[PDB]
Amino acid sequence: THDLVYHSKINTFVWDVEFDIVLSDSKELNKCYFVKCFNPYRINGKCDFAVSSIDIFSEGKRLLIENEFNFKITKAVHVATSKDVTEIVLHLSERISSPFPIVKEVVYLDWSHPQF
Amino acid sequence: YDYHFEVNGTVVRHKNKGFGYMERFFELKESCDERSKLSKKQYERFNALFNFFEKNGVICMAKDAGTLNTSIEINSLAYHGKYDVMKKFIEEQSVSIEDDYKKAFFLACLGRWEESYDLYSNIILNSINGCVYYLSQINRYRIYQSITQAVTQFNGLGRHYKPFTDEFLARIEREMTNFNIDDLFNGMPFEFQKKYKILEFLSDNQFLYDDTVKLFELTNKVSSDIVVLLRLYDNLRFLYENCLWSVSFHEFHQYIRNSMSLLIEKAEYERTRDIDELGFGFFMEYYDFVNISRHFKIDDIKNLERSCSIDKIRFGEQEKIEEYLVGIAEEITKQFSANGMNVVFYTQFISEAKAALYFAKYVKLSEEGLGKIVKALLFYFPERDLDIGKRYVWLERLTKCNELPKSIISIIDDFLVLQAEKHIDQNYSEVSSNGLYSRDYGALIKHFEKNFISKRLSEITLCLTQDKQKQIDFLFKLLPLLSTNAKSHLLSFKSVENINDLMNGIRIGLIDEFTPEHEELIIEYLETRKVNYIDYMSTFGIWYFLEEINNSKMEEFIGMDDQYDFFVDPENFDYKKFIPSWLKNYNDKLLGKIAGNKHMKHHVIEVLKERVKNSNDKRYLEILMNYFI
Amino acid sequence: CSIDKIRFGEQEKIEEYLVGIAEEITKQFSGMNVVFYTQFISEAKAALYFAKYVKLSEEGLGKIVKALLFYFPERDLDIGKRYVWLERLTKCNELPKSIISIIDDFLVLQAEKHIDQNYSEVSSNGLYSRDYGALIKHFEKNFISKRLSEITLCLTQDKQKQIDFLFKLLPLLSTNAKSHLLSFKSVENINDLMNGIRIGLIDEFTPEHEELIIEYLETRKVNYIDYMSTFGIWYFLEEINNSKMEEFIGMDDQYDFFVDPENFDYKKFIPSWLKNYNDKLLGKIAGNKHMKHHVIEVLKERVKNSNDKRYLEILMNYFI
Repeated sequence: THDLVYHSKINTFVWDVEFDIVLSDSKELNKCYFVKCFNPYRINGKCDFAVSSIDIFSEGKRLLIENEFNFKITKAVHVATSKDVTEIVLHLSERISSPFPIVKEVVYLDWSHPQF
Repeated sequence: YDYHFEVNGTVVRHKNKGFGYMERFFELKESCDERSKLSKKQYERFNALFNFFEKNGVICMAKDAGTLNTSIEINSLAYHGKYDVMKKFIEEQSVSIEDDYKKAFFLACLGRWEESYDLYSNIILNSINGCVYYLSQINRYRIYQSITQAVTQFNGLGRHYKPFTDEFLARIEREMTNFNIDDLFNGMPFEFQKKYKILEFLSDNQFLYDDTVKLFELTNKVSSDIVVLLRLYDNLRFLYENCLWSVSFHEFHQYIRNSMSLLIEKAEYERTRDIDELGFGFFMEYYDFVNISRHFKIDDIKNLERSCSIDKIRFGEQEKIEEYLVGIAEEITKQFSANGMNVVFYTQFISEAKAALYFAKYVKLSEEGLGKIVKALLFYFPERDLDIGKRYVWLERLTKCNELPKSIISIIDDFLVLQAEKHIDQNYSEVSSNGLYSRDYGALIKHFEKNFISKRLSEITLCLTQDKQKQIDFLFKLLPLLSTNAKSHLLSFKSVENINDLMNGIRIGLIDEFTPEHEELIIEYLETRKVNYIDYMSTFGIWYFLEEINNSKMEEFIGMDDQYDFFVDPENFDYKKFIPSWLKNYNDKLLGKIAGNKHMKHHVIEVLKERVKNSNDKRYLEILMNYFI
Repeated sequence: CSIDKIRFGEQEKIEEYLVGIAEEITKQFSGMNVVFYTQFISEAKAALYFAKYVKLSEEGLGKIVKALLFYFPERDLDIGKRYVWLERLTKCNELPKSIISIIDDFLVLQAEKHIDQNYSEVSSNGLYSRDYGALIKHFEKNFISKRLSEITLCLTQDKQKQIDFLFKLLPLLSTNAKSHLLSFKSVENINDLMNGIRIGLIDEFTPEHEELIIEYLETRKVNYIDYMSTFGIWYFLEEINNSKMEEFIGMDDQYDFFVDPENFDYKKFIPSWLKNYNDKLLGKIAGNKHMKHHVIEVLKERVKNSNDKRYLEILMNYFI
């Protein structure tokens, strides 16, 4: 946990790890991660409430979430050091109490906005 | 060291105990009567001296200094990015060996490093004052270093490119084997080492250590700024007008970065100190814009933007900056619309083009120049450097000083139709590093027009069938741009049967108004969750609080999700269950609506105050300060 | 930054370094090396300034305080700056009896200097020996200075400077000393008014005091065609109810801000003013409801654009 970074603008953790997870439909995914984009100035519609948009990437290609994405992490693996970090992932997820506590990378779209 | 020559052009007696020849020269210059006293040879020598001193910006002594005008003016095609003119100059036949030195520099600046090395070798052959010979040796060593580093980087890096043939690499490795740049100056004729001592620093590994250490004066908190800026201009003019390739090296780029960043930070510090004391400085011009574009990375510009208020920095010579940006756009088009891609040139040029188009946010651009820049950015900027999201960010930055005209809206519409055409293929998927996709361009168009209907996308939609699914779920995110007929045709390809389809429709913008059947579906899901009690709950609560739902039969499910109970009825919520991190997930609209509720406002104000006092969190502080939630 | 919340280790070594600096200060200004002094005085000044965050023993604090008060040159550290340093030295060390005695010696020396009519204290930041006496009285309430009382009992009308200087230090004097001083000295000038309202001689402004304030305001008006902010503040806490104050707006911005908050032009407001006001004044400004939102905007701008954390403290504590 030496490259683990806590981003506090949106209370998440940037960690270079992959997740093997199972949803509520028994579907299995391997070597998947998440990328969060903090967009406070995004041009929202009437029904958008989140300040961040999250994209799930498995095997280097993103997923189109058509079903409910309620999922449980079965095995989290740190890429740099192949040591299993699943227990730390669940600990942080229980502590953080935010959607997708651990994220591969956080993109900040505030400073590059014309309204910044 | 007989005199100091200051960056403003004033001379000061420093260390000569003999005659004041500089003062006498200036006295001769000011008044013509004593000029006739000189001999004819002395008269023409004085004329040459006067031309040299006025060309180098040396006016008079400090004691006689008056209204001193210090305007930077670099006579270099390489500095101004006149790539077409540089190519024309290289195409021409070089009359002199000094034209060959300029040609070799221009070849280096255009990425043609093999030709530049060959020309420098030829100049070294034909050059034995011997000042071009020494400069050619310096620049050939520099270009050999550049070639070596580029070969290393290309071996390290998205497609394997071989710009330099291995025979050329071996030839220059053998030619420059055991070549000592340090021994170069000492091996020159003893007259050269006397007349051209000032050139010896060009053989050093580092030559900007002094200028960098004097940058600490900009970090003092107790003019230095003018001295630093004029010193930077002096270095730039010397390295570019004299066609020295070390101007492209990381040391010089880092020096320019450090000096400009510290100057802007210092100006910001003076502005804030004055505001603190006076209760209500750096004025950027064409040369500063070009320096930042050429030498700053995007991360460096982002550090500048977060550290200081660049919007409080007014920009001058905006017609010159617009010409620079239009030239950058034209070169982007030439490099990528055609097959003119030079990989060596591309590596150095793409960073400057990116930085220039990023910094163009602060520049007012004419409609035609904005059209050129926007078209080049949207269509001819390579996707390996600027993906769909990054290119959208760059484009949207251009609306800060130029509210979207009709021509730019048409260009973005052309881009959207091209993206839709790319979605004929089922395999094609947009790759974005920012999470921003083609939907964001249409969102921007509708933001700046509110009534724009794109005819070509409507035509594409009306031609759509059920087979090419990719086009339907692409154009669904672009629904506001379509016409009524196109909207009706598209809406037939999706169903809202179950609650998951409803969530998909809201997320992709399929439906923006909640019908009673959607409310019934939401209630069905809520009843199922309540029954199975012994992710969408917060979303439904937020929708009810945002007046997106007026069903009023939701209070049955209070007590399962804390956020849902908080949003459905703020008055009856117990705020020991409130999690402050919730406020970090809401956007501007939701936070503002929470602030204006007249309920739960004081509870969340106390929560934000506790978070600010306990943790000194900048996000919580700015949330509490902006919306006063 | 909050350097007071940063822990300081090896405090015995730091204290020994500070005591060595104090020893060298005493040595140089009791055989002065002018070349050494130029480089050494900056380091000694910064060390005694940064010593606020270091806990010092009674003996080491005594050495440092004595060197600072007596042997630190006035050319670098004026009496106000010296008071600032000494008061900063009380953050981690509540004033012991020995330090109180050292400051009393300093005050007695100041009076002995003031026996001459020509001598006058120079202070860039406006703090004088009366502030040393107030600092002494802050930590122990029932402190009577025997030596200054002795000088007071010997006072005559001829030594007017001594009379006024000891009037500024009235709380330190004994009952007989203050009785003799008040027999010799009476409040009849505006500076006398401020000194009396500071030391505690007067609690409520008599009509004569308000008449003196009005007279000074007529003088300021006729000269116009820094006691201004004090008068504006005094009228703002409703302690001055003469109600003629409003005839005198336009000289300086702080008076206008305090007397007529609705009519003040807040583009001419200075944020640093908020750093000078005390707890009660800041609370009154917050509750005035006439300038509250304007100074909220000023405080928010200062929080956004300045690194001074005092503005955030003010905004959070009082919501001014």
